[PDB]
Amino acid sequence: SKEYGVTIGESRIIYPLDAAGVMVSVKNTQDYPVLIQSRIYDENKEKPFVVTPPLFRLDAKQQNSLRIAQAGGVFPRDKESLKWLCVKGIPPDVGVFVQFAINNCIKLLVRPNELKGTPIQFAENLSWKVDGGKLIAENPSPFYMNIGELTFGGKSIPSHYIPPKSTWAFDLARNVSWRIINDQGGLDRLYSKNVT
Amino acid sequence: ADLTASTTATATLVEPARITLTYKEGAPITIMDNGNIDTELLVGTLTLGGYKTGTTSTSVNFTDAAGDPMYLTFTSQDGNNHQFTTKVIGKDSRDFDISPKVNGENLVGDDVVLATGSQDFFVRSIGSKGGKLAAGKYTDAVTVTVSNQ
Amino acid sequence: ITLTYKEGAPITIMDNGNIDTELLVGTLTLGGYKTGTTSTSVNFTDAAGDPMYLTFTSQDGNNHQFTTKVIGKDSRDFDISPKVNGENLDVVLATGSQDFFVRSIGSKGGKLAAGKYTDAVTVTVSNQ
Repeated sequence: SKEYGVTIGESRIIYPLDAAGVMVSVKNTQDYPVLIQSRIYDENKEKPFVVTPPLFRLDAKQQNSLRIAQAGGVFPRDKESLKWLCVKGIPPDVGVFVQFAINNCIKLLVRPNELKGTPIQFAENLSWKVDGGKLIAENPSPFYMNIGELTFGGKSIPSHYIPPKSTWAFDLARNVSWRIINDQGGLDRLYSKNVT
Repeated sequence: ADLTASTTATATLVEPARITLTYKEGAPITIMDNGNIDTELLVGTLTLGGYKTGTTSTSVNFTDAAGDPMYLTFTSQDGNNHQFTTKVIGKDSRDFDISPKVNGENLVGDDVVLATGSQDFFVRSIGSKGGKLAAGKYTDAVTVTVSNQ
Repeated sequence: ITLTYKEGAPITIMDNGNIDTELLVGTLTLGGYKTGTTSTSVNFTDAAGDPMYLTFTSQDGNNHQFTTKVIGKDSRDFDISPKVNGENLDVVLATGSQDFFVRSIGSKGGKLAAGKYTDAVTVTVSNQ
């Protein structure tokens, strides 16, 4: 069999709007050397921030760091903006040979210094309702509420973030139980409310 | 004499984004007496791991150069461009068929939360719109993208 | 007597939900003690009150906890072990002030959740 693995030092990046840059570690957990290719994408996964180095070799079991720098640009200051950092590890009768490469992506959350507090202080503020045959979450806060666990009527609903001052509709009781992921990537405490 | 002072000690703990993949090849593919590779053959078994509990099936996307939505394409290395498609599917808790995106789209099942710890996926042969597959080596370079919550 | 603290580097939670040992959680800086004050006259205490350890706790209400130990260094880089909740596990401190490192030991049980951890600490210096 074949083995592949790529680990990013954190599961998300809280980037302070206008900061010089932030460091994040990347580790090649495999027994062979790889090329680490780092890319930044918009909220919709389409080709602002510069990752250095964009491409470099990482020997077996080794760890290194990337620098993510904000290259000018403009962002709203009444809410966070979302980008994605993807770190891909590039490995060195019908016969079949397939080669794989792991592309590990995490959220790069651009956070205006004007925002006060962190997601955990507003996690309970979400409201819910059923409409259009879907469970709709409403997030009144200016932070991305990254749900890490969601339950409705006892049945698990696959997670997804709830954009700031907006909503998200999940595909399908009155009781909703959710936990957001905190800035450090941990599953926060549980909250519950009935749909409106 | 006893003098005192107090303060608050702090610590920040983080959970990294770990992703691993293990691919175990299946049995070699033998061409039938009519020139067709069989369908539903177990080409290989993928075991995705490392991710944090809650990772979803729609957040995993296997892509290749052919970019055929819902299918991974294998091509011959003889320069004649013979191809056959395969799918990537798996099972959820209630043993229902599930599937991660393949080139951006899910082939079967609803979006679900992946099994805790690791999730197995099977690359199953479909067939080939062209047919008449010549013996030889077929390959595909596949990228597995995981968008962590 | 003055007591300040400087948090160290972030602590990475392992896949098994525990953390590694000897990590520098943070640094306690003690000052203002009389000339010749030794380690056995220093005693750091916290709510958990676990002999020899300072216990850190999650702020998510689930009470995730991990313990640490306090160890300083003398001029020859040898360990300086002050009392922690009344126990060690005796050296003269540096003139003026002395740094004491909070070293990680491990989770108190169960997997740890990422986030902010704290421990309200108090230090009592005797023979002053």
